[PDB]
Amino acid sequence: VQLQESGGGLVQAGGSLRLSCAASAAAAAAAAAGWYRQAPGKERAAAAAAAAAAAAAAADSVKGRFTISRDNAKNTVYLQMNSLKPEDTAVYYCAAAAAAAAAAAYWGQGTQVTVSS
Amino acid sequence: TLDTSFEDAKTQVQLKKIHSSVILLYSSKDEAVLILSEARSLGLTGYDFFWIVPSLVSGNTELIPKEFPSGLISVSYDDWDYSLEARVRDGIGILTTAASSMLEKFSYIPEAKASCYGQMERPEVPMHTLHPFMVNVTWDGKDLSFTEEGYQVHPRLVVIVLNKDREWEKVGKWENHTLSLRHAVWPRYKSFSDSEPDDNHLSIVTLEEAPFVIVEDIDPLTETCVRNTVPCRKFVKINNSTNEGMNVKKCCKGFSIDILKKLSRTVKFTYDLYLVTNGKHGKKVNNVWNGMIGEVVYQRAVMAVGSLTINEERSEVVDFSVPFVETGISVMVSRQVTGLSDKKFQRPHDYSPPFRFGTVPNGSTERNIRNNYPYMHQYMTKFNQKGVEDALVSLKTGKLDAFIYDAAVLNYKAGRDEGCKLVTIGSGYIFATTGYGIALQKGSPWKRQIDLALLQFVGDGEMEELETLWLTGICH
Amino acid sequence: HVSWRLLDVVTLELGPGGPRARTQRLLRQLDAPVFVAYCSREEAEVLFAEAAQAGLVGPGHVWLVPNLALGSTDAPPATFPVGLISVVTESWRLSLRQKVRDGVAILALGAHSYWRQHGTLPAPAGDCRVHPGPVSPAREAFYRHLLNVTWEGRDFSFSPGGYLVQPTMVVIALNRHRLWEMVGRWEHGVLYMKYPVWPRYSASLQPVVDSRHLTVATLEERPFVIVESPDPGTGGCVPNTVPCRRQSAPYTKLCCKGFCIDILKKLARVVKFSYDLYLVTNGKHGKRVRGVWNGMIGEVYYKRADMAIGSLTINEERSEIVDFSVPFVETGISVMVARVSGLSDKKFQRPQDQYPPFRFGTVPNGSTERNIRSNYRDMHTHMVKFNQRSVEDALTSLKMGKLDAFIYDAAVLNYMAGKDEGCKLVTIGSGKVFATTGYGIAMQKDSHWKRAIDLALLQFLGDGETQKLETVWLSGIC
Amino acid sequence: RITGINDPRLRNPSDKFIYATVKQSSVDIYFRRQVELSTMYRHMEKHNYESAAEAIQAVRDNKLHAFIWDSAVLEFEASQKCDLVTTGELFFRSGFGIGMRKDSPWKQNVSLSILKSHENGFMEDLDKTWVRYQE
Amino acid sequence: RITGINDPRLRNPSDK
Ligand SMILES: *[C@@H]1O[C@H](CO)[C@@H](O[C@@H]2O[C@H](CO)[C@@H](O)[C@H](O)[C@H]2NC(C)=O)[C@H](O)[C@H]1NC(C)=O
Ligand SMILES: *[C@@H]1O[C@H](CO)[C@@H](O[C@@H]2O[C@H](CO)[C@@H](O)[C@H](O)[C@H]2NC(C)=O)[C@H](O)[C@H]1NC(C)=O
Ligand SMILES: *[C@@H]1O[C@H](CO)[C@@H](O)[C@H](O)[C@H]1NC(C)=O
Ligand SMILES: *[C@@H]1O[C@H](CO)[C@@H](O)[C@H](O)[C@H]1NC(C)=O
Repeated sequence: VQLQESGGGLVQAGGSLRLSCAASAAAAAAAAAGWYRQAPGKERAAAAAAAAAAAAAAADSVKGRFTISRDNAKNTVYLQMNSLKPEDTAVYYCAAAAAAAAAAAYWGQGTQVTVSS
Repeated sequence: TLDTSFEDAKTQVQLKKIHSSVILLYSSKDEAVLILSEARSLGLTGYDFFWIVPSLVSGNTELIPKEFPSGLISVSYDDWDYSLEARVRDGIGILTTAASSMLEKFSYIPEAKASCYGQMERPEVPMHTLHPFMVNVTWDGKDLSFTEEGYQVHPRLVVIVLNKDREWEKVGKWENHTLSLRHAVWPRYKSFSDSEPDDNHLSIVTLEEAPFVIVEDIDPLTETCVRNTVPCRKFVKINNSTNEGMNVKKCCKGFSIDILKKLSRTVKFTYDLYLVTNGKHGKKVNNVWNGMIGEVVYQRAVMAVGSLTINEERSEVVDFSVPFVETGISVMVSRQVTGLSDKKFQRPHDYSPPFRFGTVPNGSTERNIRNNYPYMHQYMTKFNQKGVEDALVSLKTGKLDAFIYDAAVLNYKAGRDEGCKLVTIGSGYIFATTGYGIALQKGSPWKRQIDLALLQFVGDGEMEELETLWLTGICH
Repeated sequence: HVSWRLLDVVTLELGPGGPRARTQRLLRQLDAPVFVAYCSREEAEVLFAEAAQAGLVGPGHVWLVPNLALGSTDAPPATFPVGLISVVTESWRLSLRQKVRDGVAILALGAHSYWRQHGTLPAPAGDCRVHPGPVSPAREAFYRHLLNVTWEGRDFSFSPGGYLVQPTMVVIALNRHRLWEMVGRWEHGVLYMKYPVWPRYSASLQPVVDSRHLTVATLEERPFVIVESPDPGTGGCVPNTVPCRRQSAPYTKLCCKGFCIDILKKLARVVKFSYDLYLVTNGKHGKRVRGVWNGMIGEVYYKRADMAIGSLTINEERSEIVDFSVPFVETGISVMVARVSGLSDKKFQRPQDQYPPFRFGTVPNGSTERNIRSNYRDMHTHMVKFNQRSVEDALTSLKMGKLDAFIYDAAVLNYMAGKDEGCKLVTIGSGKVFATTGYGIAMQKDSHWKRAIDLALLQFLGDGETQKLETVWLSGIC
Repeated sequence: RITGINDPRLRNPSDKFIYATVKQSSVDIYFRRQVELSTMYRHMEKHNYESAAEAIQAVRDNKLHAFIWDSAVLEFEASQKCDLVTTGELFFRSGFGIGMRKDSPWKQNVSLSILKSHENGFMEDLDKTWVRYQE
Repeated sequence: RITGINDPRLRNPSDK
């Protein structure tokens, strides 16, 4: 499978954005969708997740700034992010795992989000 | 079987008398619409059920009728990607080549009938037919040989499903007597809408360890393993990381896995297993987690079983159930000290040359050991053992002198051993008594039920029986 | 107390007029051997007619209705399928004069208890037109004192609700001749019944015995079977026991427990058959006095039962008439002595020396008695002066010294020494076993049940639980 | 260590004692009809002999440690031969019987003959002749 | 000579 991420740009601090990752598949009900962040000099970090059952987990680090949502009808997961801070400058990535497959870690090209004065 | 002649709810009476998951039926297309319509009323079209149909049911069409549940398994011949011209060309070759073989073999002329048979059929009767020469045909890369009954032995069967858009989509192929499938595990997608609870089918993560959980390769007699054992999809890191990496099915057994098999016979679970990827248990370093504890906090699996230790840090982020087996930490030595206060452990400045500790790093005890007094652990930093079996032989040879690890496994290893040369200090002396249990996601409604059911088996005298089989005593 | 699996609940409109189809189609969409229904007389008529129309009134089903139905209690209406069960209070068959006398007696006894407390009759308060009266303590005390009466072989204790408690009623049913008759009583929280089984009726007067419900016989013996009276803890006896009746019309309800009872209970589930257990009347195992066979063998030969579980030794004489299954335990003839080198020993072979006058066992009417009489005439003749009261009196006499040796079955004696006062033992042991045989299950000649039960019991014995039952019920200390 | 069937020395595989039976026998199907003894079944299926007296000679030749078989045959062989010991006591009881094709015209007389033999008792006399007194 | 789970002295009761 292959995905595609988009939605980045330059936005002043305190602003908002709508990132999005999408993929093609006939079974789209059952995939974990996760967001990963990797800044220069730091290891890759988890940001937000969505489960198959329909539960939401938010990381405590930047808790409350953004929100996750998934559409069962249309194969796309888009991340609504609000109250931007300079600490969030990184390239966000989307991924899936399980329901078959192998070699399970899937990474898009990357979308860079820039927060600055 | 059902009598369509009584086309009323009397059929629903016989139909209501079966409770199971996978239902297989063999009927005509028209009756298929009615019978599936009746089931949707009663509720057999639910999310927990699987329907299997032969080829003849709706195979020869592209326009599906209504009342068929979204999600259906059929093996048909429809040959999505094949063309009639391709089939005709093969059929033409069957005609010409087989007749060519018979005609050229004996200069045989295929004498035709003067007309359609009113009278002139009889003289051609003694003429030998093509049956001896039409049974075997070649070419086109397929043994198209027929049989007595007229069915091929090298067909082109395919398996196909009903997708979300009510458009049939190919799944797997059958060739040379094998089941090649584009899907490793079942997709489990819903039926027709307006009915979708979808709150079941838990996933479980487990580690291969001491006799709690044991892994084994699949037996090759039937590409499976004997009953009373649960399959589990172990991941691999590929061969030299060149490419691919195959999710290989290999069933696994042990103690901790057995308890849930009996447990899920009274709570009605459906489960799949896949083992760990990285690390052994876990550690909270740089404000991030990895391991089964890391897996649960990021919702990788609702449940989590196996060798898991209850502790202060672990319960801070994830909830735990009531423990069922008591344990703690202990020390193992070959064949001369009292314990954690012994003066020997206090300082290595004694007259005798220093001795060593096992103390497997990246574990549960090490974090607990750091908590109370540090100077011992920095001594342990110099010498760190690896694995379990590698540690015990090193003690036996004399590379180490005082192995520290949890007691629930050291008692086992000393038991099933050779000569009973290794023992634990004192009469089963224990420090920091602790229990083993099953951890679940925070705030899940499973909490009350999983707790109550687990406690019930303890009362029924089942833990003793299961303990005896996988906790034997040779030195006892 | 018990699981009580419930199938479903249905409510339907039972008006005098309307479209029947909705209820008619639904009612036929049911499957259950037992029905309970609550409705009025006209509703009873219409529902029962509809059910009779849509085939639910055959011999397979049973109906239960409360006392609100059944109306007159003296006029039997039509369309009622025979076998209806209901519960009504006592004195239903009495006369109106009896009832009015009962009421007069109740009020008179109330007054009789009253005048002692206050000295005179309560003041009669009556005024149709005026209608005065707040709460009056005197009449309230009279009403209080009226609530408990006695005598006339009954009781009437009223609750705060206007109904009596601790009642005495009778179960009623429709007989085969369209007539009401008594079935079961109920006194102080225990229940009885006129019949041990529910008959059920065909279209004609002749009932259908049908399949299953095999009749099984047994008798009291060593711990294979034990008879215990019910305990007042639950007005009966707990599970792990099966009710058993001592046949002889009236019967007292006992419940029997033991080894054979356990094996029968285990067997019942797999082959899925029904059973009723009842004791033997004449007793004393089996014998042949001019073809008059008593006991369990007599019961099964004259086609009065289907099986005879319990102690029974397969030999030549018995097997000629009645078919048997495979054995499940080992047994034979053994010898018991106080704390001899086989049967052919001169002590038992030559009873002519007067200095060691020995003694024997030989409980009469016994399986081994026939063998010992048939094989050795001298021993049978010289065994006349032998203790014969029970498997209990022989032990006491041996512990006393009134006899010298004891001969009986093996599986019971070897257990009897298991838990005894001190340690009384036998000779060499299982090495001294004569005419080795086993216990078995008797069955009527030429029945498929014989083969089915035999194969099932072989499978069970191959499983290995027999050792578990043996160690549960056949272990001793010495 | 030799005792009844409870010890870990027999419950778990070990090279100190090697167990085997005769292939295609009742013991094979007995040990193949229990999920709880799969490891023992596989260990037995690893290697086994097809013989009666040859295995006795082999164990008498110190090649085999021990093996399991029927009661009467083993008990007679032990006492009749030299330097033999019966290990423990029976664990699974069973009997010997004459077998005939289903629905045969001989079921009736056979049983009565056998019980007549039991009653007369010269079957015990044959037992005395053959397995009682080795002189 | 008493076994808690099951012993002849305790599984079968007597005057002692
Ligand atoms: C019915 O119950 C009442 C209880 O009040 C009994 O009546 C009283 O019993 C007490 C017992 O001490 C007497 O002292 C009173 O004189 C009685 N009257 C009152 C004040 O209730 C009554 O006796 C009971 N039934 C019987 C068997 O008499
Ligand atoms: C065997 O059972 C029969 C039937 O109950 C008993 O019958 C007695 O037989 C003796 C003579 O053998 C008579 O004197 C008695 O009158 C019979 N009746 C009773 C009640 O004893 C008999 O006691 C039992 N034993 C024997 C040896 O026959
Ligand atoms: C144990 O910790 C060390 C710390 O450097 C690490 O290098 C190693 O990979 C760890 N082993 C595990 C987690 O199995
Ligand atoms: C059993 O023996 C009798 C003896 O006369 C004879 O009828 C036959 O050999 C056998 N009968 C049956 C029914 O097997």
